[PDB]
Amino acid sequence: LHRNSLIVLADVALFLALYHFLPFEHNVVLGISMLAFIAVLWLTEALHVTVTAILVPVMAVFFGIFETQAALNNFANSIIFLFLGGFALAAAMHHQGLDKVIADKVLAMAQGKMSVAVFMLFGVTALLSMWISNTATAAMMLPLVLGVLSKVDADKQRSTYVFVLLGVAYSASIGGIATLVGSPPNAIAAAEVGLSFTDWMKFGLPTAMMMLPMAIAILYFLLKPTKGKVVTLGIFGLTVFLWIFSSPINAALGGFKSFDTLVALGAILMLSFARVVHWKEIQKTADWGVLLLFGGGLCLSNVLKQTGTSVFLANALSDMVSHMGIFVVILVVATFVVFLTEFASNTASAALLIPVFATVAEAFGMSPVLLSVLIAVAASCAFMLPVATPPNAIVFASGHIKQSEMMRVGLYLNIACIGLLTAIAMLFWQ
Amino acid sequence: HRNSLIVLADVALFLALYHFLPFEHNVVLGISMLAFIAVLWLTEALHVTVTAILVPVMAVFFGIFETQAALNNFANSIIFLFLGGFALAAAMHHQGLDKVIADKVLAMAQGKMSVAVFMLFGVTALLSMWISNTATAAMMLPLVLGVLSKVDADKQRSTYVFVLLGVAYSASIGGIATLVGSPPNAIAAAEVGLSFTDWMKFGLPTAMMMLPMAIAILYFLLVNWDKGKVVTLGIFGLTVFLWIFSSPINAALGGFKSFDTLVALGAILMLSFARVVHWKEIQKTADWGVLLLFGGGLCLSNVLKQTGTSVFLANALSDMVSHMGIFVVILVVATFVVFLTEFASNTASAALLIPVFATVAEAFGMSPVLLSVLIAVAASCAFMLPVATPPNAIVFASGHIKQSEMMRVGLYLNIACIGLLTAIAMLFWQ
Ligand SMILES: CCCCCCCCCO[C@@H]1O[C@H](CO)[C@@H](O)[C@H](O)[C@H]1O
Ligand SMILES: CCCCCCCCCO[C@@H]1O[C@H](CO)[C@@H](O)[C@H](O)[C@H]1O
Ligand code: NA
Ligand code: NA
Repeated sequence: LHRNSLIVLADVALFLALYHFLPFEHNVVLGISMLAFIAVLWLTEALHVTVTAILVPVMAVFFGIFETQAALNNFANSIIFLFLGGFALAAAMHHQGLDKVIADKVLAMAQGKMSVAVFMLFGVTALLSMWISNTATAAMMLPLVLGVLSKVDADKQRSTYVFVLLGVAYSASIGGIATLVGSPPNAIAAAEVGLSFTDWMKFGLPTAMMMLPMAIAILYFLLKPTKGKVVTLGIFGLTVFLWIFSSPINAALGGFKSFDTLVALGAILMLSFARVVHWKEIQKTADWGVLLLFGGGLCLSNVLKQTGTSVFLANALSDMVSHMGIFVVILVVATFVVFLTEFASNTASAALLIPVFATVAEAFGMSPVLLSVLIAVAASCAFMLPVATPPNAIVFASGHIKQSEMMRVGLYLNIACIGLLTAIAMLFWQ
Repeated sequence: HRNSLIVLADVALFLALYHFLPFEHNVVLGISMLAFIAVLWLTEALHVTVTAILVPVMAVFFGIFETQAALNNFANSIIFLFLGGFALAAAMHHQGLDKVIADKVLAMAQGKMSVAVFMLFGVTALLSMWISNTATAAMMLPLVLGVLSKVDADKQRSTYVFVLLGVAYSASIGGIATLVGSPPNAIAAAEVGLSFTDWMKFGLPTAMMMLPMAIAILYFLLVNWDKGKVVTLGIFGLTVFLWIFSSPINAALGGFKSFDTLVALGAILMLSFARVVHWKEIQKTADWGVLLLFGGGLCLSNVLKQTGTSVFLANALSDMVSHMGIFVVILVVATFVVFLTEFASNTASAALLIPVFATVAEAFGMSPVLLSVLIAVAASCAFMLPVATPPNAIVFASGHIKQSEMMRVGLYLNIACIGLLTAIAMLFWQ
């Protein structure tokens, strides 16, 4: 506060302002004033991300857009649960100390000292993050990353943090795509368009395994150089096997309608029956307010719809768009890759935009998928400043940080991103 | 290997029932499931929350429901109202509104002891109606063991008699009386469609009789601040004003459909707008596994209704009860309040029994309410051995040698109530 406290107030004014004049049509007035109002709180963060989320539904309902239980049922949506057991799988894989060994194992696999070790770290960050979490994975990775440079002290110069520490934060964010879980933007794409685990994986996984080298290499030239729980490991693999091949498997049992969730809910089940994780540790590791957030953004979408806003937008958007894209259109949306670097919460960014862009592509009768993936894949591309995203913050503390060296470097990457994404987006468009 | 084996038995029992039960199919499933489930919730070999996730998963694999529609139960509007509760308390604790209400009421008795212990009971009950029990208990403990210091005596009771039981029990009696804390009361209102103000119509005057009674039978047998936490109290009061008056307010609006959920939800706003409590705190405070349990439990009441196991059981007991009750029923249903207690688990108990009793009572052409209320209130009547409830299990340090002492003192209490619930419940027959 009082900043945040007033901003809300400013935003209430903004709403009342739009709501009361903005003549248009009443139910579009609603959608817009609401759209804008929520557009603010989630950008910045004037309230907490999760609060505004819980704000969304009560604002439908009152205003009569929905009825309480229907507005609420948004939270029960299946991807949320897919995500929930994503968390569970991590939580277990942590508390049994599986990740600890992975790094200890792959790092030490580097044999001697430094040279290769650094890159090892990068991969293990990306691989590990694929599954666990960005910040979490970055945080955990950081202390091992300091250990690798000790006799590597180097008042001169860049290796200690610039590169390796900065590399890590970046790897942490890159393999954050590549899997529907996590980070949460992927989840929110998936919720919106109804992607399967492997559906999303088809896109991210490769985009990730290119953007990674591209990033580290860009990074390189602008700097440089100098135990019984296998059950967990196995339960992990089966759950992931079940996810990839979900299609034939589900096909082959009949049904099943959102298999990937049952596969996931199926993990927490086998994990807790196998006695390899306690629910306390699930409940802690689980970010309950992202799951809450998912539903917020789902409710938003249905608001944009019932209200008529999502169609109105596309109407007004029409003449303009028919002239430009899709190649200019996706260059341009992919240019909100620059936009997760300013106040982000890539989550809250994704939370805001995907509903808007997917549900307009719907009144144009194209697939909400392309934009919805891209927007989400772009939001994870946040580099160039702490913060967000937090892995940046994580690395920014301690040894020879930069603050303008992030700034420089993150610019050449963020661009080779906006380029690389536009590139791929175009290919899958064939 | 303990628990895991109990699980195997539970699976062995299921396969038995599934293959050998001689009725239709849907009933074979329904019964089969009501059994395996019940076995797992009573005991707890799975945890609980794990069990609750299981309800939906079976239900969709046996085709009873489709994935979402099953999952949609998790988002029922009462879970949110209970989340509401959790934040209201997340806040009043974070601020110290609990300690203050406690300290200032307690110390108010000036000269110590006699008035001061009874001071303690009223406070613990007040603090419970809103916050929690386990929470409210562990909080009262130190404050209790301090109040009794000057008498450290091996002579004798006055800790293990009036203090620690009178404390632990006051938590539980205050457990009732409001929809928020502990969960059974929610579970009931959840299934039979009760408002905050309805459930108090019963629960409150029930906990007011009951506290003195638990205190009487327990006798004859066995600095301060005030900071800006004042706003919290204002918010709290206001929330409780709308909750009480929800009825005439709502209709002076129209709708609104689950107004009390809105009211609760709005509380989460007012609180976090007033910069009085963070999400970090609401999240750490809330018991997500209960919220989760709430839903999966609901999924189960729905499994009964559908598979027609509800009328199976209803028709099954048709002769026994039609010539038996009602009186005998309620006396009997209540007297299963000796249940909890042994092997206990006050929540998980009510989580099995309400769906069951509620949905039969419907099958009989009877308002679900009265029974389901009774079952919850009863569910909180845990005295004699710990656990459950945990309040019991808390107060064991020091005069904890009580052991039998509880068992003894508690037996009268248990029965005392078997008469009391049966009285009120019959008078409520109007
Ligand atoms: C926490 C925020 C509380 C906001 C409550 C404001 C409610 C105002 C009602 O709007 C209504 O919308 C309808 C269309 O949907 C119109 O038909 C109707 O004429 C109009 O009255
Ligand atoms: C993680 C625990 C979940 C495991 C549950 C597996 C249940 C599969 C059985 O389905 C049932 O089989 C019958 C024939 O065999 C069919 O007639 C019927 O349609 C169908 O209801
Ligand atoms: Na991640
Ligand atoms: Na309580």
